[PDB]
Amino acid sequence: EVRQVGEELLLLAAYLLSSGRGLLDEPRQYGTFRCLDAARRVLALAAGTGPHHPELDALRGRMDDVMCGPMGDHELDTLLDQMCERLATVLEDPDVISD
Amino acid sequence: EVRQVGEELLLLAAYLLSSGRGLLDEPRQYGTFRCLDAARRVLALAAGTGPHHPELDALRGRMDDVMCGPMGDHELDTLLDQMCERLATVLEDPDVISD
Amino acid sequence: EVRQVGEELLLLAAYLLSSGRGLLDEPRQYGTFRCLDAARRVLALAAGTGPHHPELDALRGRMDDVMCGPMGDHELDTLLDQMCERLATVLEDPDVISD
Amino acid sequence: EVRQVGEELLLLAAYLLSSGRGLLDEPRQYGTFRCLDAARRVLALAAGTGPHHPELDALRGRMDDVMCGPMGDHELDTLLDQMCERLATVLEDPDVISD
Amino acid sequence: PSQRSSHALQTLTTRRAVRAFADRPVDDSLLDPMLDAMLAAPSASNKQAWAFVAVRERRALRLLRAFSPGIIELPPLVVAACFDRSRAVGGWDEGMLCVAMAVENLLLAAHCLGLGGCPSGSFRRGPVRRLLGLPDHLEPLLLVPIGHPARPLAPAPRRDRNEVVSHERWGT
Amino acid sequence: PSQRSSHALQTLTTRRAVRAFADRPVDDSLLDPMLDAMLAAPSASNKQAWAFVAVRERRALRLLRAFSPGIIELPPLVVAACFDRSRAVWDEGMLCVAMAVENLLLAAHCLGLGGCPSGSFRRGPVRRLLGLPDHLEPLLLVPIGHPARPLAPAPRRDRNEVVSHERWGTG
Ligand SMILES: *Cc1cc2c(cc1C)nc1c(=O)[nH]c(=O)nc-1n2C[C@H](O)[C@H](O)[C@H](O)COP(=O)(O)O
Ligand SMILES: *Cc1cc2c(cc1C)nc1c(=O)[nH]c(=O)nc-1n2C[C@H](O)[C@H](O)[C@H](O)COP(=O)(O)O
Repeated sequence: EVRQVGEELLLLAAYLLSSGRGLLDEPRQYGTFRCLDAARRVLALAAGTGPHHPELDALRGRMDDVMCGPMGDHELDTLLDQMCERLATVLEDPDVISD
Repeated sequence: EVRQVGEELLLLAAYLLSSGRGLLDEPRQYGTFRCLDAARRVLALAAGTGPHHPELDALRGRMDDVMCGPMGDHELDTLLDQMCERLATVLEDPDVISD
Repeated sequence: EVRQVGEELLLLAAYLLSSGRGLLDEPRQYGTFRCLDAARRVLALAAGTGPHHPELDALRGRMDDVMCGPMGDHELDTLLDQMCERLATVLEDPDVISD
Repeated sequence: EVRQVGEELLLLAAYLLSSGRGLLDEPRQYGTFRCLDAARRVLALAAGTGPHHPELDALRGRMDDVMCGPMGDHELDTLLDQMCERLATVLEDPDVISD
Repeated sequence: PSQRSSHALQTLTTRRAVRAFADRPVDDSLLDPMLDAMLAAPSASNKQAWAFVAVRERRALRLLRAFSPGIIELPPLVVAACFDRSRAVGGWDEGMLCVAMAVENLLLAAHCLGLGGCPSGSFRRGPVRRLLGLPDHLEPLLLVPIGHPARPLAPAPRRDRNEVVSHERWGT
Repeated sequence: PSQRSSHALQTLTTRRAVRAFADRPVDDSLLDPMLDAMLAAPSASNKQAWAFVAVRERRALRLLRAFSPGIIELPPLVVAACFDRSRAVWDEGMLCVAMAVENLLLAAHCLGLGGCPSGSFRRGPVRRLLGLPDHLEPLLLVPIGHPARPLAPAPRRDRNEVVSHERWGTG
């Protein structure tokens, strides 16, 4: 099971590198969008094997709606704030994350 | 060991969200650097759990040298292209990725 | 009536000039195709006001099939020979052309 | 006068067919030359019958110098673009082309 | 379910370029659905960095045909598709391909209603730009002549399927 | 006649990009009509100057997704459209390949599936995975698969801004 997670981590790292190279040609606003895409990918992978928390599933669902859904009419200042704060609150739970 | 991998994945996702939110304030050139930073962080997670390949260690060292330590220079079009290409060679190995 | 023909001649001259500029970028084989395209345009204008001969209409019909119709599987060595010879035979008629 | 214009149109069409057939043997660069040669021939027909515009006479002299003059030392890409642009201005004139 | 899939597949497959138009003008009732379905094409970022000009005046059509060797017969209607460099992504541009995709939707929009045309693109950009009044940032891409067909559709020879498409590799 | 035209126009208009794909695979019997519709697209000079690759293996799909940031979720099928430089007449014919890709998208909607073309990818690694020769240059990756979530239209500008009449600036 650990090996499968590692393989998907390698593919994820390749995606992050490709996004880094791509951002040198993409418009200004994709810096956050690619980070959000990678975040939802990581959360899918982590929900696969890592700690389970209902709010984390809510986070992944919101990211899926943002990305996999219609594009446009999206504000990034506030949306990212709520997403980051919700994830933070989850991580502050002594159970989801380990000291 | 899988549980610990998951908790570190949650931390990485939180870092990705924070980097995305911050990239609006940070200049455009920081998008690629944040992507590359996330790339080396992911490879750090996969170093002790994922497939062990010498070129993976070399690549992680490359990104470590670039992000950590001295700041400046580090032309990114060529650097990112080279790093991503090397990771591409790594991923095609049958042992690295099964299916 | 005479003025209308002249106006169509100016547009025809503009098409010939545009074809000349175009041929510097088009593949090798459009040197004849553009000449054939211009030829049928001239014959269409000439059939409107100039001398009427049944074989001249046959020429214009064959040219229309070649150009307006499907493209490909067309030979130019023989096809252009028969069309040029048929038009030469018509022009040799003392009635179609004036001394 | 309309009948004579038609007869000269038939001769021009025969010249277009003969030029096309020959262009196979002649090099590629002659494709533009034949089109330009046909352009001035067409304007000759329209000189005495079509609309009389001072720029049309100037253009006809331009192609006359290129063709009837010494061969070589001709930059076709710039010459054709400039000439076609000039004829365009002429055709935009409401008097040159009515509809 | 199978019947509509079959019909749409037949409509898409039996789309042949039309170069011999008839003497039937393209009415506005036959154009509004055409432009409506044509605009429903992918855009780079939903930028919609494109511009279209619908030409029907006989004078303008003749002037466009005269300066564009691509057009073979006088078209009742013309659609000039152009790339909007104002909203270009990253600044060849990928959005130009989206302009071409909208032109493909244009061709199918013409086929369904009985019209026809070809994505003509061999034209003098300068004279066409001056004729159609584009500003500096609108770069002409395609000049599709759309009109009522006059010649029966005639299929054209096509390359072997094995030499054009492959399965997850090349040559396999 | 009128009903067939109306149905076709509905099919063309309702075409929406699909970024979420179910874990269902694309059958060959369902892929063949899509390929036929895609190949029935205009070219530069009837030169058929293009190349298509139909990736369906799971490992190849995952590698392409990793090396193509444009792809959002793992697609059951990938169509790699490439320009054929050997048959070429910054290229006019490069637009015809995108036209073929558009036909493929509409074919996906013909069979109820959906495709999301993407041009934001690393040509080098993607070429290496696809095994394309030197002359062929990949230009579009089209993740295609059965939709998993309802599709909604994207915001669109007014028709007056994007479409004019016989001039520029005329409504
Ligand atoms: C033409 C084009 C469309 C793309 C591209 C790139 C090009 C050149 N890249 C995309 C991508 O990376 N991700 C993605 O999700 N879509 C891409 N598209 C499609 C286009 O953005 C959408 O079709 C657009 O949102 C319009 O949607 P629609 O439902 O109205 O067609
Ligand atoms: C894709 C394309 C098609 C063109 C172009 C330009 C492009 C980029 N230019 C054409 C032109 O100038 N004149 C013309 O007559 N056709 C043009 N076409 C269409 C092309 O010729 C057709 O695709 C082909 O002849 C037949 O295709 P088919 O699908 O009908 O068999």
